[PDB]
Amino acid sequence: AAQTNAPWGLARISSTSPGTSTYYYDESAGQGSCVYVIDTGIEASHPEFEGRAQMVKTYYYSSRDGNGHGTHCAGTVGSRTYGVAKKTQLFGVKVLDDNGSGQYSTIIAGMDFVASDKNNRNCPKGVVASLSLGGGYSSSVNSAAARLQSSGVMVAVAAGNNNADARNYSPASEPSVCTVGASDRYDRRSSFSNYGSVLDIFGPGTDILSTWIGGSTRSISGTSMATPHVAGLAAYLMTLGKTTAASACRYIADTANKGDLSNIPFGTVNLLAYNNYQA
Ligand SMILES: [Ca+2]
Ligand SMILES: [Ca+2]
Ligand SMILES: [Cl-]
Ligand SMILES: [Cl-]
Ligand SMILES: [Cl-]
Repeated sequence: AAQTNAPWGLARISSTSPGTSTYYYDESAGQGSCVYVIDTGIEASHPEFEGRAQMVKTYYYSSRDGNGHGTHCAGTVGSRTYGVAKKTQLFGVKVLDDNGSGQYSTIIAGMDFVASDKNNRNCPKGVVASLSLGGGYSSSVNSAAARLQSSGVMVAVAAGNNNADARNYSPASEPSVCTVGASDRYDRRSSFSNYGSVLDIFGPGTDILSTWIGGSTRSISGTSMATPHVAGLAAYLMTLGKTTAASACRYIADTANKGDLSNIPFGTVNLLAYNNYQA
C-alpha cells in the first residue's frame, strides 16, 4: 500500500533515504495487535481513530485527555492519516494529569495494570506498550518496566530530552526495554535527544504532525514523538509474523537503516527504524 503526502516521519521509516513523502506499508496494517499508550489519556472520539481507540484506566477524577500529549502519541501509533499501524487497537491508560505530571508510584501501578489487562483483551498478533515519559533514575520504575516486558509486552520508552546520557533517567535506562532516541528530517540526531549506550534505536522526533484534542492536529517535537513510531512499527511487524514481543526491539535494530545519522556521539548506536517493505 501507499499513502501519498504522508508526514515526513512515516515516509522516513519506509525509506532507505531521507527527503521523500510517501509512506509504504503492508495493508495488514497491524490488524489483530494492540498498543497501550500510557500517558495523559486519549481523545477516543477523534475521527482519526475510527472507533479503534478506548480508555481502559485512569488514576484521576477523569479519564479524558485534557493536555493533548497522549492523543498526539496515540495518533502516531495508529491514527488513519498520521499513524504507523493504521488498523491496530489502541488502549489508553491515564497515569499523567492534564499538566503532564504524575507520581512514580502511579506510573508503576499503570505498568502492572497493563501486564494484567492484556489478558482481558483480544490481541492475537501481540501486545505493545508505548511510554513517552521519563524522569530521574529510579530502580523501582526500571523494575516495573522490566516486569511488563517479561510478561509478554513489547515495551518502547523515550530516551528523554536533556541532550545527556540516558543512563541517569528512568525507565529509559532499563536495559530489557526498547529505548528510543529522536532524529530530524535531515537525518541528524535531534538537538535535544538523549544518547548513550543504553539507546537501542532512533525514530523520527522533530516536527511531527499528529492528532490533538478538540478534534484538531498539530506538530510538536521530542523523544516522546519518536517512541510511538517504534511502538507502531513493532505492532506492524508482529502482525506480519516477523517477530515476537520478546525479540521485537532486537529485530528492529537488526533490520534498521545503519550509519545514516549525523551528530551521533561515539558509543551510541547509529540505527534508524525501518519497516523494510518492498512494495
Ligand atoms: Ca494515555
Ligand atoms: Ca534499553
Ligand atoms: Cl507514547
Ligand atoms: Cl534495550
Ligand atoms: Cl542510521
